[PDB]
Amino acid sequence: EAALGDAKDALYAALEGMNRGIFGMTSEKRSEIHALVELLESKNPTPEPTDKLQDKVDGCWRLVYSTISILGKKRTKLGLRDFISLGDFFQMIDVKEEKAVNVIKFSARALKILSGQLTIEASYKITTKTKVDITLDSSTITPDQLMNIFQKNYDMLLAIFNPEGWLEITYVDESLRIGRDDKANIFVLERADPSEV
Amino acid sequence: EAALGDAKDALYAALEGMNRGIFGMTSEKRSEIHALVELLESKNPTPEPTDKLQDKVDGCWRLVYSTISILGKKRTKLGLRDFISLGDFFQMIDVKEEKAVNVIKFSARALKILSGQLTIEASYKITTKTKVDITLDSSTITPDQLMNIFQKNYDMLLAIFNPEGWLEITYVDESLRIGRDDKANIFVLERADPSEV
Amino acid sequence: MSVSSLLEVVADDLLKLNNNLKSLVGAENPVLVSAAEQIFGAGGKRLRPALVFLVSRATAELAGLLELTTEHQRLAEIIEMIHTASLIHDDVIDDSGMRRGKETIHQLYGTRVAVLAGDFMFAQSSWFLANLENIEVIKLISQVIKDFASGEIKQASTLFDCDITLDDYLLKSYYKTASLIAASTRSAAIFSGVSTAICEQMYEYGRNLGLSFQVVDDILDFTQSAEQLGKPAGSDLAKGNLTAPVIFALQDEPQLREIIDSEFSETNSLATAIELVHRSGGIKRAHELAREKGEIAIQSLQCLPRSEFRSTLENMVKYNLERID
Amino acid sequence: MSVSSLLEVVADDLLKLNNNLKSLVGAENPVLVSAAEQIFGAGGKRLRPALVFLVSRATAELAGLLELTTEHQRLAEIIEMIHTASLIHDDVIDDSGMRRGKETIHQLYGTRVAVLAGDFMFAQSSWFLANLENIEVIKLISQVIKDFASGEIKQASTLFDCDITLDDYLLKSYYKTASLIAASTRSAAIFSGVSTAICEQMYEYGRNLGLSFQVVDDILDFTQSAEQLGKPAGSDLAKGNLTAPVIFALQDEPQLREIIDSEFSETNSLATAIELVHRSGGIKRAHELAREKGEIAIQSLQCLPRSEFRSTLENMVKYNLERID
Repeated sequence: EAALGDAKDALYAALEGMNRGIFGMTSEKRSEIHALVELLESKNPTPEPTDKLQDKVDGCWRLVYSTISILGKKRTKLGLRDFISLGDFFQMIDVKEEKAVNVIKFSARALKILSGQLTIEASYKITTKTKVDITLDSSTITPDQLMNIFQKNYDMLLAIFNPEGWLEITYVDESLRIGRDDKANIFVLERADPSEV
Repeated sequence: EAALGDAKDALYAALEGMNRGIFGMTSEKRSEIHALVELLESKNPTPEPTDKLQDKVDGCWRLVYSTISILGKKRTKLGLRDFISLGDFFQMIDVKEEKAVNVIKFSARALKILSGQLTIEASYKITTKTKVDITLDSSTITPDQLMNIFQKNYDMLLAIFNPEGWLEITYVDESLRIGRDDKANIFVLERADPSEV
Repeated sequence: MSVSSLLEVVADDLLKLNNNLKSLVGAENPVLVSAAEQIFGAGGKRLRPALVFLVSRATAELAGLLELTTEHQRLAEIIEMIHTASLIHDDVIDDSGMRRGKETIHQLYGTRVAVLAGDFMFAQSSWFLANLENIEVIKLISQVIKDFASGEIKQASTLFDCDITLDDYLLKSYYKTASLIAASTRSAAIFSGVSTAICEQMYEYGRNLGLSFQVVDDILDFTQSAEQLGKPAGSDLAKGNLTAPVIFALQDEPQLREIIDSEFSETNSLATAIELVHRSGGIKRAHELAREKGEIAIQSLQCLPRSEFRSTLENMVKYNLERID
Repeated sequence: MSVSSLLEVVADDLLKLNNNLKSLVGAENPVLVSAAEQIFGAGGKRLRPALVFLVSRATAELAGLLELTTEHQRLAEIIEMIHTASLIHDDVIDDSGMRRGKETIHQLYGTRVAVLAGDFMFAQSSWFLANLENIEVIKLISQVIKDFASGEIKQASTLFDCDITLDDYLLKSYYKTASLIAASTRSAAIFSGVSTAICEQMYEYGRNLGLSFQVVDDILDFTQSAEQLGKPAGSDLAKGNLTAPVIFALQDEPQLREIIDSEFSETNSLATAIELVHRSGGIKRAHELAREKGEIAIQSLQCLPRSEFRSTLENMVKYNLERID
């Protein structure tokens, strides 16, 4: 329905200029964006996500917004006020092996070619028709220079982007997807191509 | 005659982009600009400058081009490489007391509000109908901060802009004027208002 | 009650020192002659060098000397040069502007000149220090320089730390200002040749006076009107630098904790937080802390015999405490 | 005939020194850990520290010691830190780009980090120097630092000076590089505890080797192809910095004088002047000058008894003279 269309592009118009809502967000803009995504999920598209994992969910997705926010002390320790930037977030979903992977690209202001990848592979479950469950499998950081930098707070870094717990899926569109987690966080993410990944 | 008009505006078009030719000038551009000024003098609009000193010459003039070139070791010593800029050059002429004055405005990059003036007043003579003669009167530097800076090479600074000797006047237009000195140099300058001075 | 009325007792030495510094830096170089004239100003800015000269004369009167040795003058010059270089480089770092307007020399003359001049001052101070020929004083001054560098490096890693103690803030402030003044007083006493316990007393005096200055500066940063400076109040608070009133207030309000941890994301959280701090009364407690430091300094001064330089030092303490008005 | 073949005799000490330097700078600070790793590289860059270690072992073998004292290691670290800081600050000054392409720290990490790191290295070197506890060595190193600062300030006032002597160029080059290497060798000999005349000989060795390096660098600046570096040849010549071939050529051609005095106004005056210098044969005379310096250094080395470190030093001289090929 085209009302889904103008709802989603209203989302697009709202979310821009905020860096996927990871570095702070004023109260009212947060209010309106989450009210918008509430409107979107209410006008539910094709329900029952587990039947369409292989159909709608299978593949890759880039994060467009989430309630994850790096602030203050943690941001200062990881050196994100400067000298390191978060390229983006990918969550290639392996329904074939009932697995999934979250890759995070790190970069610097040409400090090197670093372009590093933090990769966290996890195993998920088909527990319920919407609420799946997932647990960590393994983690890695490439190349060696970025690992050399992050060696200390590797643990906190995993704790921040820990991709486990349960995930209720919703609004499994042929383009994007909404999901709430055990941490009651929200993730809205959109299709992409695995090549650009 | 309009031929003088397009001659002078062709000169205007040629001379631009060179800072009045005081900081170096390629050979062929110099060649063509002096060829132009030879054409201008060719078409003398008003001869007998002495009769028109009070008429055409009397007043103020700002320098548009000259054959003076501050370059090299001198430029480095005077710190004109990069600390100080030459605003412009003025040559207010006083036929009434048979005097003249050369003022040079110096500026710094807002280091202070320096806007200093080096002033040399000068006594001149009506010796010949075109070639007048002039000698000094006195010199000064204001304010005291710029004088504090230049104290050492005050003498060399005078030696560069020494406005004495004889001056052959030519092309006493109602707007501009050409002239040569005992030092065989060339000065082309144009009217202005003494208020902006 | 006034800076000039305080400093007039040692004015002639300060005049000589300014002349020497001018002739030393930028000998014959024009752009650096102008920079030199602008940098050291004329007289004034004397807190540290004037302190040096006052302690010198007091301890010399106690030790029965007749006049200041040349080493005392060299020491004053060393202290002045180190402080000036520190300020210049701090201006180039963290790229902020219009310190009390006074377009910092980084703006007036550019980055190249500033870095070059800072290096020149550091090098000259090292040369004079080596010429002093007293290994213990050299050790002290070297310690001071290293601590300043370390504190600069460490302050970056503690931005927005929502839990820090009073001791940590005191030690950071010690690395920022107090070490220089303490070392200066102790070195002056050593060159005057007095007993050791009196040198320890003078060291304590310098420490506590520096701490008082720094705390009072942080307090003034909160209450001053924006026009008396550039950026309105709470500038360093917004930058992530917690001060003493903030620490005192953090023991009372969690809402302040969330506002700080929010990295001041919500609008007008800055003014809200400033009003929170005013309401919590951290300013009164900071006032009391400054008064304790000053009282310790005054009691420490009781080792010197009666004089007029003693009264000058005590009035310096009073003027510091009164700058808050 | 190769850098690594030369340095392999003292490789383990250099490894230890690199480890120590890494652990020292940027302890626990991430951005400075990365900067630290990039700045000191890995091994290599050893000319000055490797020279220190070689002279140390030679004089220790002469003086019958059994192993290097810790003061020798501290001295090597001091020399390395001073040289690195000098290079960093020189990069920020005169705002030029590409270090052998290898972008400089100023481009990679920005002005703030560069200035902060230079200050940190200077401060740490001062602290270690004071810890050495030998007033004469301190005097030497302080002299070196002051001379470097003065030379930086003075080089600005001598740009495009169309008449300068060989002695002036030699003294400017002495302030630029030779003083550091000379002081390093002499200090190493002092810490090894050998006679005084041998220390004077080592001082002369360091002086002449530094002069040879600098002259050979100026020669390479003329003949190298633009791709082996950034800016094509004669960069500093265009900037107003006269080198040894220019000085030798100026005694022959007035047209070169007018071209220089023209501040290279006329087009292609740069290539014309380069061909003029090639034609005048200043490169051969500069080659001879470098050879005289090297010969003096070799003869000075005749004071040490037979060894393998002696051969290493002589082969260092040969490699320097051969870099021109």
